Amino acid sequence: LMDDDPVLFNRQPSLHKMSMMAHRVKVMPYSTFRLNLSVTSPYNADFDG
Amino acid sequence: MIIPVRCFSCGKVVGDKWDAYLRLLEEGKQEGDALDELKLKRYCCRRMVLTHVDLIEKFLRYNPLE
Amino acid sequence: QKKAMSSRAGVSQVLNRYTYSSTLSHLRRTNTPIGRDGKLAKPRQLHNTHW
Amino acid sequence: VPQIGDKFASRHGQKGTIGVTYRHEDMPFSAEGIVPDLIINPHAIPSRMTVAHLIECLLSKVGSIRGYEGDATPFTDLTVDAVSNLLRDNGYQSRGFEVMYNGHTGKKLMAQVFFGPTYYQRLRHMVDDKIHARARGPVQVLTRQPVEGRSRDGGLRFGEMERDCMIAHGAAGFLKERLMEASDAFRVHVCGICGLMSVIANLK
Amino acid sequence: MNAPDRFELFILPDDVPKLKITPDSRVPNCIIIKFEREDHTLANLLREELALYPDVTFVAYKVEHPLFANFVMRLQTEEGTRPKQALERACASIINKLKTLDHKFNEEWNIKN
Amino acid sequence: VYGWSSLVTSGVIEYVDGEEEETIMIAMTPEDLQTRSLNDTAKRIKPEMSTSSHHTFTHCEIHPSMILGVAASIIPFPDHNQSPRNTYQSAMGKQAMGVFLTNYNVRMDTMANILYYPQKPLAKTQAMEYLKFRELP
Amino acid sequence: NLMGKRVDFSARTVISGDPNLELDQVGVPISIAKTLSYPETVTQYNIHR
Amino acid sequence: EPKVNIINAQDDEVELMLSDVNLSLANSLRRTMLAEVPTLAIDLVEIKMNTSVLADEFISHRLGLIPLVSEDVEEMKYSRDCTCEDYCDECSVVLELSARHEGEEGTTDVYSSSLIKVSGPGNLNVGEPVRRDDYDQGILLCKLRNHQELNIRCIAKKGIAKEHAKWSPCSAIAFEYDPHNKLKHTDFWFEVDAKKEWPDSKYATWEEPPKPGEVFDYKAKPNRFYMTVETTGSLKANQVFSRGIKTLQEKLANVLFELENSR
Amino acid sequence: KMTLRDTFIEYEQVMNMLFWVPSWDGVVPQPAILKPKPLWTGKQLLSIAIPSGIHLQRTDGGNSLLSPKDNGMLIVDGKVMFGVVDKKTVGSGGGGLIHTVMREKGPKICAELFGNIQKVVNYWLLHNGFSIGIGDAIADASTMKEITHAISSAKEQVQEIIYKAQHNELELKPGMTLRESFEGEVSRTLNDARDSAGRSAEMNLKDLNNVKQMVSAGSKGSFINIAQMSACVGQQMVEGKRIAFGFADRSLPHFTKDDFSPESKGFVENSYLRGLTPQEFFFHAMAGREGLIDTAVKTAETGYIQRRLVKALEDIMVHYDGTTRNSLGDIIQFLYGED
Amino acid sequence: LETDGINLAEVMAVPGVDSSRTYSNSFVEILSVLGIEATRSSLYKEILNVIAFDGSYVNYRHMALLVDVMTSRGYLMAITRHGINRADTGALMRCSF
Amino acid sequence: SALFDDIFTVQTVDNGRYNKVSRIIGISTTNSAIKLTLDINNEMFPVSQDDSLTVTLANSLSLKSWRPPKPTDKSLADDYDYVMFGTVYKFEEGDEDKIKVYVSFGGLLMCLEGGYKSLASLKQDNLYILIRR
RNA sequence: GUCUUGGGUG
Ligand SMILES: [Mg+2]
Ligand SMILES: [Zn+2]
Ligand SMILES: [Zn+2]
Ligand SMILES: [Zn+2]
Repeated sequence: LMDDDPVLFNRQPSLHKMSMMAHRVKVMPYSTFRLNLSVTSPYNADFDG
Repeated sequence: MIIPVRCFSCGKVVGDKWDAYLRLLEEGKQEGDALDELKLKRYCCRRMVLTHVDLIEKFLRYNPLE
Repeated sequence: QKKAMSSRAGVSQVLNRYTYSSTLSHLRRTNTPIGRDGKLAKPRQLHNTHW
Repeated sequence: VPQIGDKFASRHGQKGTIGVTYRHEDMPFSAEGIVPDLIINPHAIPSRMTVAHLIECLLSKVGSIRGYEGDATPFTDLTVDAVSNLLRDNGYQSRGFEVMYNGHTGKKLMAQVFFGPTYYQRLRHMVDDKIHARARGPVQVLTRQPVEGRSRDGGLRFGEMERDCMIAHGAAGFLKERLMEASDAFRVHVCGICGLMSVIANLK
Repeated sequence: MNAPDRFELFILPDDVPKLKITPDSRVPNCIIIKFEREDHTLANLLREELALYPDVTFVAYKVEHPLFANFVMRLQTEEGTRPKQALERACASIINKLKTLDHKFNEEWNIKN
Repeated sequence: VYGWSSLVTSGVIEYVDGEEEETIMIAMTPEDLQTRSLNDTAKRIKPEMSTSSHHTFTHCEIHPSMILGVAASIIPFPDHNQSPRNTYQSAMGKQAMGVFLTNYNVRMDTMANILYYPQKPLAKTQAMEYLKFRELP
Repeated sequence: NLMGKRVDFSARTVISGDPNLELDQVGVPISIAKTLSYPETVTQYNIHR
Repeated sequence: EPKVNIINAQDDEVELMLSDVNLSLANSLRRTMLAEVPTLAIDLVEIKMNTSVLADEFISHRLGLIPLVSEDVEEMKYSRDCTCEDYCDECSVVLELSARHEGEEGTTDVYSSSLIKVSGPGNLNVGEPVRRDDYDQGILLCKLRNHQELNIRCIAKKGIAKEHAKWSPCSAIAFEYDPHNKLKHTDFWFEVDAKKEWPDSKYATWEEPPKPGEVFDYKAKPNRFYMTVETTGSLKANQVFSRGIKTLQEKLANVLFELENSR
Repeated sequence: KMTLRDTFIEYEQVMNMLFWVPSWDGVVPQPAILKPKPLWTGKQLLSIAIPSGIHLQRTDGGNSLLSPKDNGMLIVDGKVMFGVVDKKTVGSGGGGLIHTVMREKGPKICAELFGNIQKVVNYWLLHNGFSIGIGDAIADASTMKEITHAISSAKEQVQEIIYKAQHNELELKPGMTLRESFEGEVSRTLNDARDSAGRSAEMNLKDLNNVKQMVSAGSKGSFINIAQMSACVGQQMVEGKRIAFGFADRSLPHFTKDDFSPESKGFVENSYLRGLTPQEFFFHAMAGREGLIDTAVKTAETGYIQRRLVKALEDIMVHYDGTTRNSLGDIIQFLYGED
Repeated sequence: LETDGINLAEVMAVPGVDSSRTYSNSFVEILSVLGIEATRSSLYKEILNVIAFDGSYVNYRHMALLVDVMTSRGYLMAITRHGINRADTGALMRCSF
Repeated sequence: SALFDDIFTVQTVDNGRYNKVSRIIGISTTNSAIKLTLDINNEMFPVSQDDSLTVTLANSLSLKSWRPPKPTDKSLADDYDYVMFGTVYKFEEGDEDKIKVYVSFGGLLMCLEGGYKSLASLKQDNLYILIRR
């Protein structure tokens, strides 16, 4: 998997079509996924677990 | 467990002061005055010594297994 | 053993030894066997007599 | 050793994971050179109303300066004003604010920072116990679909609501590829006359 | 298991140059420099040194990601001056200032004895 | 030996279950037994209680913080928090790395976590003296 | 097993926030980037890479 | 034009006012002394017999955190730039620790003074654990009971604090400027009055407070910097300051070298 | 904070901020002030982020085009003329800047707008700073007097309603019992008490109050949060009603029988800063427990409802002739949305 | 006038009442009295009321589609198995629900 | 080489909302009904009530990428104390002879009333404002 | 490698 590969990214529950979105890949150190902070609203996500 | 060598926040060496701190507490000096005399001035260094819990005494009571 | 169904489950549990307070709390726990089959929110409610 | 993604909390419901780590010289410092072990965001206090968190930071600062332990038993006659009086008598801004400097530039920060000790906890949820990936692996005997479990090298469930979202997106090819080529795809022979899978195929 | 090495911050690989210069064609007489294996310590020093020259019209730097140990610097100069030359001039000036500072500190420390 | 049971048997402390509690009049603090004659903009207003002419108290709480349990007793100043956060801490403190026992080195369990350098808290409740939280932080 | 099922070529981990990522970018750990794969047909435009 | 004014000078700390230098220079010096001044610290531990209650890597972390005398560490080579396959004296100092409770009563404390230097690139004055006095016992390392033993051979190497905090010669570099906020670089939060509610800087009496008739000055930059370097005994305060200056000079010389040799 | 009217930036921070913008064209904007010292305003640096060809106009409470409060918004060719930039401009509401850039410039430029604004504002805030402390929840003495006076007035009003109900003088309401009328009137009084005390507390807050800045930006918290932290937690509700008589004729065994006062039936007079009493603590715990039960228990009904809706509507598609038909080919709408 | 209980047909007749504007919150009554198009209108009004109670705004076309599916056969089709599974669609769809 | 020269008498100065900025009102001393409302930086050009300001509006400072000024060149701003650059965003050719011009100095706003014969040439894209005393 | 039970996480 390499930079700019399109991947489907998803958080449950998937209540609407914007809970599943396609992202470009950027490969990074350490064990967590990284999100720009403006997309945490459609995913309804935060960073506490 | 046992007194940490350094202060977490800044890195001052506090591992050589636990025995002097206990002796100062024995002769009646209150904790703030003892920490003052050991020349721990930043509250990070002070809470290193003031909040330490020495558990090695409890671990040493179980017989050597060799 | 042959009547495992129709018997109360979870009456005995593996003691939680992750940390000390978790053990102290597990030893003082209580269970109302209402079950999750049923949406009656009344027995789930903090009550005056709980004081 | 703590790293990005490990879970920490204070005793007031304020849980969170590590986003990044900075070295000593990159962190903001007070005029005494004190740097924080930990920087939490101000936007977690107002709507959660964890005032005890701030009060406990203030009490802990005073206790560490004066060398005792603050009493935070509920329903006592202690007040924030007395704690601030003690703190100001110790030569610090009475509300726990301090003038801090930017680690990158040494320039003062235009705003003052609420600063002091707080008791944090190391929770059992570490990222390295959760990170899982699977390209191909063991399947179930009955269904021939990926097994369940991080420990068993399983796969993730693409459930019904995920299918609803894919359908809403109109991505039919992706749905067919998830459910067939990323899972239990098989090839069977049917009878063109009776339409039952009772055909005996010898391919060699 | 995904943690990079703590010495990749400063140890330059053999396939990675220390310094790389490209020109900004949009504006005249401007260049973009990427410094590998450095951080704010050199960047801010150089930036505030260069910002005080009369012949330097634009100078700035950024560290695009804290998890990667490099920074990029944009520097423009007037028609006669070359941004590269201003960069050596700034380096030499800071070197001289540090040398004078060291001499005076050593003398002061000796006097305190 | 003069302990708790001697207090209970000398008639200065008694036990009440929920049904007997219906019939009793409990003073909240030992000071509530007498009406005070204040004006502290900082200390919280102890409730007015103006409707009743003369109170006939039968019991007093030993201390109001005793209504909390083991996990809620770790929280500092829980009366300054909204209650869901106190519940979340009651859940999360059971997941907090510490020293579960002092003989963890002669025990063989499926999993065990020990903090290198446990520290007692700088802000502490009176109840943790009985919970050993300062002995095994 | 038919309306929804477990699938290959997927990953999961804790999410983190990154002010320096673009809106349609996701930061992917190196270990996951190496565990997952994409099959790329060899052509006379991608043979060196 | 740069000037130094030492205010207090003992072995562990130096308090000085820096003047006629840019703020970027002073902050770069603070950062360099915190992060890029080489020292010596135990980087490799070999356990022979450890029957104490403490774990092997717990003790190894503690041993790595022990300050060692680093006066001559600059005449030494980084262990990644030495052409030896296994370790050698050009780039390492070898220490031994042997501790053992004799008898069957009391606790035996294992201190950092018990570390013994065996080899090392003599006659360089590196390697010894730092003692405060002639009678110092050093840092507490472990405790031993009946028949419990500790036998450890540590290797010490040259490194900087970027790689790991154990190579930092400094604990805390206090640093401030403009005690009276004449430059208005901060903007004070207050409830009633910002002058009463905020404590004075400890160098307030070193500068004239602003007069009530004064107007704001838009030409003044920061020009005087009060900083207090403290050390862990591995280096002396004047040594830390001078080697921070030299390290900054050589970083600038590296940049200059690459620039000139890119022509 | 950056687009406030009295926010000015010197040349060096301006240069760094400009270089931080990925789509900056390399042209340094003229400073708003040229003499005696070049100063840029935060509105200029934010306008750098916005693409050109963007026009936005909003009126807030009938502000003039000279905007004494700096409210409303005017954007001309991507440049801010006046108006603080807050949730009403860069939030997810309709008609704002994000919607405008999406509709005029496309999805790609709108995606890059998020990054440009994030980078500029994050750098400026990194070098400015923003915090919150225990002092941001503390109101001065005069406001405390006002708040406590309002709460005492409401307690007297409730006592008067109670007297009127007990001496048979209360005015009933249509479709409502005498007891339900009494409870509705008391709840009205106490809700307005909390709202008035909160208004006083909000008015006491300076523009440097950090809670006030967060609320005004619209990034976290609201007026109810300020009210509960600084002035009054107010009345707790369990199942739409006040605290029920769980014991025989009382809520707790520390009250007397048939005491209908606000304190007996779950009114919390203190703030979070001041601390709740044990009785108020227990009542607030009951209310929070009700909320937790609702969150835990309603999600199953909601998920079932959404599953049933999805199964009912899953086979419906717009066809090439414009009709909306199901899988049987039957018409559901002759034109989708009728437009 | 607002009321407890429902009798649309008899109240619509009472003199003094605007017989062309009496409305019921039970759209089954509307269907029995006024027909299926009035039922669609009432259904949209109820759904819009429930959604827009708290200031939420759902675009018209979604609720229009939902009420058109519920009134397409001439009678009220509930969103249940008793409504969905009495359609004429394939067996596999119905079994999958 | 200037568009509108005039002298104004400051009437009121409000700080109120801000510490660093104040709004001033001033009528022309020679031609009343010419009103001027202007936001100014206090720390760069402090202004008191009843003070007298020579106010100029110009389309240039001469006699596209901003660079710091040298000492050796000269411009119109050399004779003034407070120079600002702004954007004309509204030219209100309104009632009988009330003409209002609106200029935004990076969010610091200005309004200028008066007869058409004074502000006719103030219908520009961008305006400099210069002030003395 | 399978089934139940229990403790949890978002
Ligand atoms: Mg979450
Ligand atoms: Zn410290
Ligand atoms: Zn057949
Ligand atoms: Zn070697």
